[PDB]
Amino acid sequence: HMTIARDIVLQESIGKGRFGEVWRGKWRGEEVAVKIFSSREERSWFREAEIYQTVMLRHENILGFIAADNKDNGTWTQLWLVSDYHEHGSLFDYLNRYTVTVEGMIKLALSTASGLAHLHMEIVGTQGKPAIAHRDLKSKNILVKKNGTCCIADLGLAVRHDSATDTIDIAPNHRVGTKRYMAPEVLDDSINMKHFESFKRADIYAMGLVFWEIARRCSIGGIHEDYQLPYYDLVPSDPSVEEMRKVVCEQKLRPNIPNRWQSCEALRVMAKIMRECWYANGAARLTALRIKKTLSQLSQQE
Repeated sequence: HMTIARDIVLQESIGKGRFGEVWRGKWRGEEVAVKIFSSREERSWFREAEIYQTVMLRHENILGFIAADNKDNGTWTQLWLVSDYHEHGSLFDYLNRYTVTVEGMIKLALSTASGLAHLHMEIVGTQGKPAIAHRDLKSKNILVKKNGTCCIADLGLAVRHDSATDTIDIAPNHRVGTKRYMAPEVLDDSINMKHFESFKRADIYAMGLVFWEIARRCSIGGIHEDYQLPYYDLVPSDPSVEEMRKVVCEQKLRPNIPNRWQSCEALRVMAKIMRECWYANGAARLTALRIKKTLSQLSQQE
């Protein structure tokens, strides 16, 4: 009765992650997303399977994991990660295609903050959930569901915390994620990687960048900005750590907050959240839980 690779038929190439190619597959007539790794990418596949199997991880704003499996075609073995399929694809894809209403924007931002607060939060008890930091949050790693809410995906680079010792389950390497979204402390290598809270704080900075991407697409009276990645105005399309560091750490620039975002309460609340995610010092940033509380209060109002 469980979903297994032998019962899935691949239908369409739908992209790729850091490692592994993504396909839309069919399981008993239902669409599922399948990420395929080769035998030499076993460590990447195993780590992502391990994060997704974390006790008590499931949440409406975390990509639904189905299975980790192997499939031998008779010549070579493929290593599979099967998850829920979301037709809209990433938040990046969605924001390029559409503009959103004030309601649409709040739904996207609130669901992203809710997923991150869940990832970040330790759940104590017999079926306890460790606190987890993503390390590669970006609009391309967040998917949009049919109901217009987000779920966080691409958890392969995540780190898990053991609170009783204050130790991380792996020996993290420096600058693993997407250069454009790296926090200032990551870009200049000053981050204390023995401190789990430092990873949560770096995720918040990246979530602020994602909120900026969403707000640009919030159309009020037919007025909105065109889709852009953060720092589109300051760095090349595939920026180096050095190009990012010069902008983010040395010149201390952040994405521009348009004047038209001061003319709407929801856009003023979003812009204030962004500023409060973007401090150079991670200890000064808002927590995911505080952002969730703020956006929950704003959705209740709107």
